[PDB]
Amino acid sequence: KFLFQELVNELGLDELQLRLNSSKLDGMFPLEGDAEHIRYSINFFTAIGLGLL
Amino acid sequence: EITPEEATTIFSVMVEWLESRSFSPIPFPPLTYKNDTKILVLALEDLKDVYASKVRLNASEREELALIEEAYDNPHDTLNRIKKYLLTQRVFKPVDITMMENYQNISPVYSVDPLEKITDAYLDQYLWYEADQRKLFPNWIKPSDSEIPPLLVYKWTQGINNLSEIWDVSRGQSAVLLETTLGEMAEKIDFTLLNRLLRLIVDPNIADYITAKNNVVINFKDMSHVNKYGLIRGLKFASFIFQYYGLVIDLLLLGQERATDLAGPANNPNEFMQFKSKEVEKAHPIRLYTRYLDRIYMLFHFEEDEGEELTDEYLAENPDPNFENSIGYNNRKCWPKDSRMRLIRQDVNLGRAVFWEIQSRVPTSLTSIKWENAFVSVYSKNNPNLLFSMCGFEVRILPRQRMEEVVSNDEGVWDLVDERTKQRTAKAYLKVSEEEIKKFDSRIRGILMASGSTTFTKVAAKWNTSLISLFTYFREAIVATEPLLDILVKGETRIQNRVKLGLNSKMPTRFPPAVFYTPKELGGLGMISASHILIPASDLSWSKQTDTGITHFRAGMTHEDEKLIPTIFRYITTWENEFLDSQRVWAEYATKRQEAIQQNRRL
Amino acid sequence: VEFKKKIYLVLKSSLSGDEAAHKLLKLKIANNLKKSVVDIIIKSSLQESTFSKFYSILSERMITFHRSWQTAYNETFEQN
Amino acid sequence: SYNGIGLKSAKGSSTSGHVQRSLASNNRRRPQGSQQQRQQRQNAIKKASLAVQKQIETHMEKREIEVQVSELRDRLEEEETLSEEQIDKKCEALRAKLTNEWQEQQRM
Amino acid sequence: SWRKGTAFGRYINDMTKSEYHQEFLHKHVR
RNA sequence: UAAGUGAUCUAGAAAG
Repeated sequence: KFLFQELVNELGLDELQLRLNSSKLDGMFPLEGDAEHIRYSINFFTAIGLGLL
Repeated sequence: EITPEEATTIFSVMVEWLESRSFSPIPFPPLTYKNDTKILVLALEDLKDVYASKVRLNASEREELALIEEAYDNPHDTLNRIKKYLLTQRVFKPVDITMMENYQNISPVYSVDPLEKITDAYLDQYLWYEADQRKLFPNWIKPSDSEIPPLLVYKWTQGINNLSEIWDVSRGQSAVLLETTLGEMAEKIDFTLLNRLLRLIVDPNIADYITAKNNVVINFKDMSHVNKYGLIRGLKFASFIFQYYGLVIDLLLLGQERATDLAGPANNPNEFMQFKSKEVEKAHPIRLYTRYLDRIYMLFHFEEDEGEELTDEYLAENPDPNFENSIGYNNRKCWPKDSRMRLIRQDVNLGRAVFWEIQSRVPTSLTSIKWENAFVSVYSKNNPNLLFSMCGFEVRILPRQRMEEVVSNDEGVWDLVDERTKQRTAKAYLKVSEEEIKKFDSRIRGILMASGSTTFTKVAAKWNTSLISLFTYFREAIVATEPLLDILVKGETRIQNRVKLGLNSKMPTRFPPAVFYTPKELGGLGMISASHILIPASDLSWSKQTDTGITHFRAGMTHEDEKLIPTIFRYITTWENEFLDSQRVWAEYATKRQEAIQQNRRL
Repeated sequence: VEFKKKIYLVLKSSLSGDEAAHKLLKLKIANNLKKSVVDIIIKSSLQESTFSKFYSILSERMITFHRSWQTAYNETFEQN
Repeated sequence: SYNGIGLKSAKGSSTSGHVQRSLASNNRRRPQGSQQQRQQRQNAIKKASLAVQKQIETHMEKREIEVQVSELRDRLEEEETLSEEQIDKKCEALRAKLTNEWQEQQRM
Repeated sequence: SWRKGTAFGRYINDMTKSEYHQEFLHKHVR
């Protein structure tokens, strides 16, 4: 959470999203559902100001 | 010096201001207060602060101490006495003076006779409590804010960043920051005018007293004179008077309307540099303003049209065939050529024009706003950096969008954050002002001299104090200034030679860093190294033109058998970290306070 | 143990991070302990009240220097 | 001093005045090569992207004809054509034959 | 428009009275 | 197409 906060503060939100989009991001941003598992990641990222969840 | 018309105008202005505020004046203090005792306790404490350190005391000092003691003994009686004095006493004991020797600029030290001094203290404290309670001094006035000078600077930077679309250079958007000093702001306050002004804000008796206190006989070394014209800084309350006078100047600068906006509505005032709306913020050119202690900081955010108008009016008024006026410009000489304010015929003209306008705005008889004591920085298409000094910093603000390549944000750089997006929108590189460096050097010199009598431990203690002051005040900003680094090494070595000279040794082998940097507990000295630092010594001829990445490290305070003495700078939380951290922890506190409220508990 | 102490001293003795980085590079530390050095640096960072630009700059410099240090920083991250 | 970079001299400074080159200098020496991927990405992001031509074509065309004329001149001046009539006649022929061919071109 | 709303809208042979001297004193007192 | 060569001041006696 702290790390992400730092990143956002430094780079920017949309920019950050773009950057991560370019990368793989398996554990952070899984696309293959895995049965109410994205819920978890999604939930956690709703805790901080993040979009696209 | 004041033309009576000018005085009248001033009066009209101030009257208009308080009219707009519904500012109820401060009464003459009766026996009513629950705070009275508390107020008294503050003044006494302040006074005591002088005497707690120095054990051997003068006769005057002794008397003062006695008075303080008695006052503690007989609080109500003391209060009564004070009240009586205020009602009656308009002729005081004359004020002895001396000059403390800061080796650049010797500073006058007024020494009021203890009995009146108590009165001055109590009156002062009361005035501040009443003023702040009644919202006399608007947010924009800097020094008294209950925020630290570096903190203040940081806040200013934040404000600058958080202005709506301030860094745009697209639609001919042109920013200008105007630093200038209100020259002799206190030193030509007429008592007549001052008296009348005060009679607006407080009960006339208090005003009468204060005016009568500035009118003292200034004894110095066998020569005296009645101080007929000119406020004395060295009274206790005089600060308040100065601040109040400052308000007048501020109003003159901003006018009733813009000032009114900055303050906000009287019932619900603005926070420091906030605005009720965006529209209001954007309405005027004068987007921000602050008078830190006879040194105003007007920030203008012009449009191309407005700028053109300004240049026009000025240039027409004060013509010049060539560029010409680029010479005789108050640039920031500490910074490097392509870092500091570039000299564009247009931008420079705007800057000068702006300064002229400001000068016109304030009447000359009231104070000296000389260009020579005024730095004007400009931000534009052709000027990407934006400079100023404040509280003895030098701050080069540079927005992220204008930077060619945002490197790993170095140390001694404040990344400023935009309030809306929460992104690091702008950087603020930090140097220490030359003036502050000079002051520091003077301090070191002072320490050095009057130390033939003084013992090594005491010397080192003084030096330690000096160093900790220098850092703990501007911590992060030492990284940049190579001259300051030099001073630190040079100064530190001089101190070491005071010991080494003291032993008539003055020699490298026989004073290994054991003796100096080891604490007083272990027979050492407790000297605090800001020395064994590697001094970043980049290419001096290039460095003058542009900032370089530090390439070559010089050896600062060296030694044979070099044990890596840690600095002090690493063990002080650098300001930016301190401030982000502060924001976090205070937020947390706020949240928990709410929790406590909800839960109905003592947090 | 004493190596660690030395490293710490090198960190402290610098003014800004760059100086520290320079000092560390001068140390001539072999590929063996680079990871250990990085760990030490991290721990030192942790010890402080807050995150410092200093340490970040130092990290950057070292990273830039040689691929081995990049690897070390990575593996340290993994460890963390 | 050394390469515009040493201390003016060790007297004064109150120190060795020893002058190391930093080893972050290698980082400042090659940050474009080290952080080439920073700009590379950016570049990639924007990496996808008549009258004059006509004029050129015209020049080529007329020019060709003029080359024919020149050739005629060569043939004449070299191989038995001392008179001016020969030259002029040749030119005329070129104009007729050339602009005939080029009229054909126009038609197509 | 904005510039209207203000209050004010539009050698000697004495070493103790030299322009240099007064200026100097101003400089070196505070 | 991806490292580390190098610049190293002083310096103690008298009288006050």
